[PDB]
Amino acid sequence: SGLEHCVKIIRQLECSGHIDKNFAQDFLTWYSLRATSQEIRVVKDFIDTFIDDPMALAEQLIDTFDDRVSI
Repeated sequence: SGLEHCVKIIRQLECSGHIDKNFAQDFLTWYSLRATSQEIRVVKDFIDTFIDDPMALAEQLIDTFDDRVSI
């Protein structure tokens, strides 16, 4: 599922150190509970587009979603 895939990549980014623990946890909480269906589609598109570049993915996820994710 979309969530399983999202968790796998987010854990990878955290383990690689491209995102921190707090962002990883906030992001997954947000993605699974608060993200609209349209936002979920955007996350999936980001993940697909940046598949070859985890650092770029991380930076884009932070830039785009940090405000919505962190509270």
